[PDB]
Amino acid sequence: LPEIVASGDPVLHEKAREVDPGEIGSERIQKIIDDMIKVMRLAPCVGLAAPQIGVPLRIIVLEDTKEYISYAPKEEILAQERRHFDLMVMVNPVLKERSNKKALFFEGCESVDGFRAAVERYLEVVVTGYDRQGKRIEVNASGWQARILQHECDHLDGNLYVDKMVPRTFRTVDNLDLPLAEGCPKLGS
Amino acid sequence: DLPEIVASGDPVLHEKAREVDPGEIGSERIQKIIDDMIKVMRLAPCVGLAAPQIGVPLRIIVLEDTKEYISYAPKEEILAQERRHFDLMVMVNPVLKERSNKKALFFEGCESVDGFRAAVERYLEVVVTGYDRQGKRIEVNASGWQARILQHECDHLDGNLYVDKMVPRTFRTVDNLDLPLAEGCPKLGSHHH
Ligand SMILES: [Zn+2]
Ligand SMILES: [Zn+2]
Repeated sequence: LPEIVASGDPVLHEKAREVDPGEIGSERIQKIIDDMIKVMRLAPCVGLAAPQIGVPLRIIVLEDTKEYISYAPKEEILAQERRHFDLMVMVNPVLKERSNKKALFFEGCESVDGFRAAVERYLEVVVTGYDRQGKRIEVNASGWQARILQHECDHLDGNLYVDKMVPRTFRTVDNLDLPLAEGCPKLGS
Repeated sequence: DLPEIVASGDPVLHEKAREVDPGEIGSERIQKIIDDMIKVMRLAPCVGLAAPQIGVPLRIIVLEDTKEYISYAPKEEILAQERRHFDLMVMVNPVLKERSNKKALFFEGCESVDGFRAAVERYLEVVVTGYDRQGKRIEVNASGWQARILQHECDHLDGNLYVDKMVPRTFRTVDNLDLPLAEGCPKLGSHHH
């Protein structure tokens, strides 16, 4: 299995290339997708983008499970509108917001080990693209799944969350629960 | 007992520190804070420290760049960064202002963000007014790397960290420091001067 690439590796900070839709069913692409799913599940994390394993292609994978959700308190899950969703593979995803509704919560990324920051995201999105088999799909998502989609689509354009985080919120994982500083907007929606 | 460096997340790093009463700078209490900062800075080791980084909500900075520290860096880097040794400096209630519009771009780290670096644009030339550790009124004129350190440390006193003013797509682990800059990133260096 490929290792998750850390911030600084140019592949993370460069625009990923579209996959030829007719090649999605190929050995080469299926292997990249298989590797991404295994890497994601090994971390474990709820989302991964191809550049994170050193592959400059427009591919994301994502899932949120009863198990992952069980590691957070009910009150946080409720606030974050965080709900299970089946494994999703999107090739050449194109994301657009469904409304102007936004929420602010702490995010992390496997390519930035040991830190989190508060990131404003759209609450409702639509993402078009291709599935694992090369069939055209349209995904409508809200709440936490929508945030995951934006985070992972961002990686395809060489964009990390640290370059669009709310000022004065960046923090170590151990400091996650400390108050927000004077003047910071409050978490939630 | 020597204080530990406070890490990003603790509100003392992210809020505005208060001035020291000038008449109190010479007191044992403030001297102790300053001695603690110096020991913590040298322990890391690093070239600058601000009081909020040891959990003290006061406007005090210390900084030091020794011939020894500088001996480790590449000759070409030292030249580009205009990085020259300077003796231990303490300023209380510093007030920083630029002396020209000339800027430079290089990588910075902060002990309060362990394990990462990013490229940050700074003024090449600054002047800082304030008090020394005995409470005497002073002015400090700096350029190159010393000017950068002054800006970074003064920023801490207003609850500002480099990560909120870094060039996009340059944030990186220390181990990846030397990897190439991605396309569209500005090159490291300085305006002609
Ligand atoms: Zn990520
Ligand atoms: Zn610092």
